[PDB]
Amino acid sequence: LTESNKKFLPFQQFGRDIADTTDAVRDPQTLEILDITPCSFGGVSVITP
Amino acid sequence: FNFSQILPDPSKPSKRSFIEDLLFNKVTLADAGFIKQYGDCLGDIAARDL
Ligand SMILES: *[C@@H]1O[C@H](CO)[C@@H](O[C@@H]2O[C@H](CO)[C@@H](O[C@@H]3O[C@H](CO[C@H]4O[C@H](CO)[C@@H](O)[C@H](O)[C@@H]4O)[C@@H](O)[C@H](O[C@H]4O[C@H](CO)[C@@H](O)[C@H](O)[C@@H]4O)[C@@H]3O)[C@H](O)[C@H]2NC(C)=O)[C@H](O)[C@H]1NC(C)=O
Ligand SMILES: *[C@@H]1O[C@H](CO)[C@@H](O)[C@H](O)[C@H]1NC(C)=O
Repeated sequence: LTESNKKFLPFQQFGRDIADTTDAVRDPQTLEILDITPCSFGGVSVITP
Repeated sequence: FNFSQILPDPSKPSKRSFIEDLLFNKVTLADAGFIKQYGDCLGDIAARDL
């Protein structure tokens, strides 16, 4: 969760991606916008003789 | 015969000719970098393109 610069309109609560997954949220206690980025992942290759 | 338009150009950082530069500029790649490396995608800015 990171601080974001998305200009949320006051009636808007969530942000959505192309695949309709949530990309940004509004914190309920403090009205601020948080970007959601998935944690670091990748492939692992083994190079051996 | 004049082959300066197809022989490599040493002034360019990559040794490509004039015609090869035109062929590379005319084809619009979506993303030819392949060097995103997950560090570019940490920041969610609208300049990030797909
Ligand atoms: C074999 O063929 C080559 C290429 O055809 C001839 O070499 C010269 O190449 C340049 C282009 O590389 C010809 O055009 C002139 O370019 C000058 C600027 O060049 C820069 O930009 C080009 C990309 O366009 C780069 O490749 C180059 O490295 C430079 O970074 C312009 O300033 C010139 O303008 C002059 O002429 C025009 C008329 O065409 C006038 O209107 C202008 O006012 C100005 O006077 C020009 O456009 C150039 O014509 C080629 N010839 C010469 C003599 O310089 C080789 O000469 C040729 N060799 C043989 C044996 O045939
Ligand atoms: C709930 O949290 C907000 C944010 O600090 C605060 O302004 C508000 O007073 C709180 N309400 C209650 C009932 O504690």
